[PDB]
Amino acid sequence: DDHVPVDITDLLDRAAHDAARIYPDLDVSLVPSPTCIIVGLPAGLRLAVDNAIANAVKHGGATLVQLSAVSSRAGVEIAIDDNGSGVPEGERQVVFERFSLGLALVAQQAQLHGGTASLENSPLGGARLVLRLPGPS
Amino acid sequence: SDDHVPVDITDLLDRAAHDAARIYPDLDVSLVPSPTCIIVGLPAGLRLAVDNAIANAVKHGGATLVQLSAVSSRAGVEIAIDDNGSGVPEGERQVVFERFSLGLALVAQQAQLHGGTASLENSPLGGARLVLRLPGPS
Amino acid sequence: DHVPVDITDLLDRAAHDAARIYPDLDVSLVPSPTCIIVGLPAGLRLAVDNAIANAVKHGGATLVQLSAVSSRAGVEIAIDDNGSGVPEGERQVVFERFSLGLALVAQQAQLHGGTASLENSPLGGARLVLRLPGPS
Repeated sequence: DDHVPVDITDLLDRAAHDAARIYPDLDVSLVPSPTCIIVGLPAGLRLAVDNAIANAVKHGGATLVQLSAVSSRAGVEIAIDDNGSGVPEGERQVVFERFSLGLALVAQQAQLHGGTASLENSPLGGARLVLRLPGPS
Repeated sequence: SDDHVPVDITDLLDRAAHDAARIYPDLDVSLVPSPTCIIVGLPAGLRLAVDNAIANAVKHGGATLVQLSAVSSRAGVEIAIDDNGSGVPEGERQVVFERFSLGLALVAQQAQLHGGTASLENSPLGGARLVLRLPGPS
Repeated sequence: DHVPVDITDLLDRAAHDAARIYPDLDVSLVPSPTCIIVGLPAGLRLAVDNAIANAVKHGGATLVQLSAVSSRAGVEIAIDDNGSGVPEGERQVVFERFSLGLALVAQQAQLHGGTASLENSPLGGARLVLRLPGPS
């Protein structure tokens, strides 16, 4: 493997910083989260987060995005929550089956890390994209 | 080597213990008072090595008490993770460092990437004493 | 086959590696956001190496700056130098020749559906702009 230790919490923090520079007047931040290290592909993980933000903004019309990481013995749950249009419950499988409104890059990267990607409704009003990745221990 | 950055090891261990306390509900985990030590390295990898040491102590050692410590010297830093678990038999030590999770191969790989060593001793607490010795930045 | 590439990290490693090959060269990545694209890591590093080689060996550059500017369209990678530059009437045909010769750069631009072009650099010599489309 080309897999290496990745501080997923820091990855999200930098992703929010950089996204804020690309999408003007987007409010995008990492919500307070404990540090979580996994072993993975940092370019691939970052890509999946970038794509999630880009779809939230460009296709969901989001103006607020929150990134979060919740950890456990099982691994990590990364979430990308937005206040955009969201995804109707019966359109999720089709959305993950499409490359960019398409989240197929996210699904691809989750699979490469032995985890899964799914969609839920956000408390922010739009989509909540959840990537669950296995922990290194 | 050009990926290496300053790491407050004592602060890293302090947050590793706090984050671990949240993951393992029963566990008593803390950093024993140690002087500030700065080295050069890879903070994700060093933190991983610690996480993996605590994970092994709890999941496979049945530890309910873990103590983290850092001792500085002219040679660099000695990080130890001590637990009150079942420990590691002397004859199983090298075999544990070759195995990925009881398996500490992640600790050994990170120790090596930093020009240092990971070794297993016996702890005063009853279980294992995992020692990483890492050369200083000068 | 194209794979996620942290272009910014690629540029940084290319600067570090060039710094040890060329005596009396100040070569660096200027502060730049992390940008991931999908691409051919070996070809993209080759393009950057070729740009640095041409600035130093043929332009006489003693200072080279690499940069990456991200946007929704993708990434604009620039290699600026303080050498003698590329004459204006040479700025398109130079991308057709191998090494003064930047055909390897043009080739990689095209494989990524991007473009490579040359402009005046603030540093005095050439500014080579490689634009690559984003993954999203």
